[PDB]
Amino acid sequence: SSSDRAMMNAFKEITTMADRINLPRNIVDRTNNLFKQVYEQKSLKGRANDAIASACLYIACRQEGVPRTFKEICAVSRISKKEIGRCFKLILKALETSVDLGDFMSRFCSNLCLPKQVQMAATHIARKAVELDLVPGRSPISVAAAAIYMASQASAEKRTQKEIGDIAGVADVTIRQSYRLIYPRAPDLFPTDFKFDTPVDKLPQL
Repeated sequence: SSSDRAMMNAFKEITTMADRINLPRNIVDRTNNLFKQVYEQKSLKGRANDAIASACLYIACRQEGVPRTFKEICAVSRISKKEIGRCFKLILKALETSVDLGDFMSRFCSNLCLPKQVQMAATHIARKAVELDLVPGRSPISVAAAAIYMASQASAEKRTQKEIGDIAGVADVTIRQSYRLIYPRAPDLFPTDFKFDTPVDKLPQL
């Protein structure tokens, strides 16, 4: 097959490159698997198979802790460091469909075991806080942490500064600080319909 001949040739290239830099079979096996996985997918269309394989070899190396390869790989490859590099970044994008946007709200609340309504209110708070410029020059993760703390403390599913800090990967002081900024406008920040377990007035002062 035209798709299979491309693969047979790419695996041939992977092996001839791997022996050229004395790499073990596990590295070769990982590279082939990684190649099959990515070589035909959106971004890598039009991109040379030779370059895809080279970038896949570097990835497999990085992954299994064989270091200081980037320059060494491009040397054993017939492709430029520029194309191998471009291929490499595209492959990471393909292998990593996890990152940051309230993307954090979705993640942190799942990590904190928080209801849809709590998550929704905390997202609403965090978003409105930005809209009203209550939190300028503030880490969006510190804002989200404070928004989660505020919403969770107003709901039955109350969460502590410590645990929010643990999940957000932020220091407790940062949550406190960001919370201190949104605390004054808390009644305006909550969604209208929100059903309070603890009234907006009797919310914790930090």
